[PDB]
Amino acid sequence: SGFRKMAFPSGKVEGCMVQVTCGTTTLNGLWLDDVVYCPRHVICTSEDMLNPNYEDLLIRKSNHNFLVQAGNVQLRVIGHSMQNCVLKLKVDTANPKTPKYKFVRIQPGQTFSVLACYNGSPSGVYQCAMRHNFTIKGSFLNGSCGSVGFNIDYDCVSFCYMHHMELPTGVHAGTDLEGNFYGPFVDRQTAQAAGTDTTITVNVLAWLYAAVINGDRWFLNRFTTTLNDFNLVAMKYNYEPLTQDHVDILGPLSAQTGIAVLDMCASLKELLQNGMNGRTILGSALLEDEFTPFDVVRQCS
Amino acid sequence: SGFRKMAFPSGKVEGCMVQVTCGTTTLNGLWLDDVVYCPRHVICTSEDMLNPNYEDLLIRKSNHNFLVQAGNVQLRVIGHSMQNCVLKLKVDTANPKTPKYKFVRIQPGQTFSVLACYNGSPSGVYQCAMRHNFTIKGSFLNGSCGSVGFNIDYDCVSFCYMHHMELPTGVHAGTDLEGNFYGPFVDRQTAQAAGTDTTITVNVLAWLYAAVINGDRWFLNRFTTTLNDFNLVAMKYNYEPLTQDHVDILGPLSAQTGIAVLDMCASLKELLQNGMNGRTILGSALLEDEFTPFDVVRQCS
Ligand SMILES: *C(=N)c1nn(-c2ccc(C(F)(F)F)cc2)c(=O)n(CCc2ccccn2)c1=O
Ligand SMILES: *C(=N)c1nn(-c2ccc(C(F)(F)F)cc2)c(=O)n(CCc2ccccn2)c1=O
Repeated sequence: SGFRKMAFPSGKVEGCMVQVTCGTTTLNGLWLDDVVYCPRHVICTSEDMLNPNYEDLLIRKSNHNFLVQAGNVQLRVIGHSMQNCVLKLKVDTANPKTPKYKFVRIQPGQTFSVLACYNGSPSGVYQCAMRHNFTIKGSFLNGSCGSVGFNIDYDCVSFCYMHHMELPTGVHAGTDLEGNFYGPFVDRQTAQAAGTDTTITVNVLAWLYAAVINGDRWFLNRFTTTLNDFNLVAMKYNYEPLTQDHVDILGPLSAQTGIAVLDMCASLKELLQNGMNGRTILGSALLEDEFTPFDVVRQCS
Repeated sequence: SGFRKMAFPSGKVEGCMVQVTCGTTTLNGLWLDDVVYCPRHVICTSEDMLNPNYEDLLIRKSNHNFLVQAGNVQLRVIGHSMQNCVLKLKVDTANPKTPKYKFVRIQPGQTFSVLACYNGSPSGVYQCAMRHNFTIKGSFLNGSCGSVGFNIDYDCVSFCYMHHMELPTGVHAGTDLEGNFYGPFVDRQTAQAAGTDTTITVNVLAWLYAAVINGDRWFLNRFTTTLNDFNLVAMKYNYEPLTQDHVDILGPLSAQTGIAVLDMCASLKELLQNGMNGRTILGSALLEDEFTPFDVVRQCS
């Protein structure tokens, strides 16, 4: 068959997406059991966004100030709390549709699905990847804050991402479900320096592996290369350096294709040095680093 | 914010995805109300796949031969029927989770979401587009037949696509929910000629429009061009010819950007003639034709 960027199915998460409004500000929350998780900066007014004192602002806000609507269902707040950058608004009504869920902090390179919501209603779903500058590139208009990113292995939903802010650079930053930001970012309207963005080399190999499986074998060179010397090429082109754990996770892909991992590193060396000269892999003229090895096997088998 | 290929949320469709097995063959069905829709060729054995006589095979098969499982729920068949290339297996249990749905036949160029299922369980969701050879490029492994494509405007699910077969060419063909194939294809294991695949010019303009909105304005040339003479460029490069209906549907995008439609056709003329010379729009070194004008506005506003 074929290879496309595929999101996990979204239903288990849609019935967790509520509407959260404090004062004049409206953003999405995540209602799991009897707690509704949402970004802190819901309690900010425009004036406080340079550097708000969140503690002080929360002191002022009231449980009745916190307004939770699950669609046309109307939830009522019985507690409030600040875990790092998130608020936990305890409620009376527990969710009948709470899935088996875990809170997980993802590592750079990992991919997840994003359910983009506005005003508590889901609008669309798309696959993102966490990057080595701990930023994500996604679609987030005004009001999309609170939208969550998640993986579904087996029956379990593993929430890893709550969106908070767009950066002046156009990329997006956010936190895990315990409220800590990925990367150095803070929930202030400050200029914040994202760092250099290094391509997930193990992902690009896995994509190329998914190409040989799906009928694209032009890049396959008769050559080979060494891990140390591939990485010299890698650092030149700002590619994350390959390790043996990387080689090992590609093992299952190595076997089915019967193309050794170092052989593919050599095909990737020429593609970096000689570019593409006008051909395409899997329908792209760019090297693609947002498919993990896991993403490929799940799609290609 | 940003621009990504976004699928519609999938929950309303997941709870319609059942398991359908006839004889030794297992594929997915779509259970709406008291009818479970699935591809005909479920009733084929390997020997009959050159050119099966479907009528005759259905005569032989029995209601009890038709086995429907909604996850661990067990549905029981009380009728059977052949509408073109689909079977309608009436059942006793109506779906408690049937959404407000319509059956629609899409026109070439239109985009929809695909819920990829195996054995009745959804695995992933991704955006496809119907193309002018009436084929789709997607991810469809063995057992994915019966997976459906759909749009969700408002609260209504508009099913347009049931997958049936992969072609020897690697692309995918299927039917509407009334069973008629898009394009000239038949449910036979024959070599079948897909035709020439023309790029949806109105989609590529809409994508470029979505780029100016999202901070990519390098392609914007100070030039202009004529509809007749742009189309001369279009036919050279095998691009679907632009009409005034096309220009009109881009009106809302023309206004917000303040870039006339013919100006963008001129930027597209140079990109076709001079290529990209190594730059990228929206993260791609290819011209993208699987965003309708509707897809762009829904994402960019
Ligand atoms: C997402 N829902 C959203 N988030 N912010 C926002 C608020 C505060 C911070 C802080 F700096 F404190 F971290 C970061 C990001 C928004 O400002 N907006 C814009 C709301 C809006 C309303 C009307 C017109 C324009 N914009 C958000 O949507
Ligand atoms: C999808 N579920 C699927 N469909 N076909 C298939 C069957 C019949 C036709 C016809 F020509 F009649 F139109 C087209 C397509 C499949 O053949 N398979 C393969 C099943 C399989 C099982 C074990 C090992 C390999 N393949 C499908 O999966």
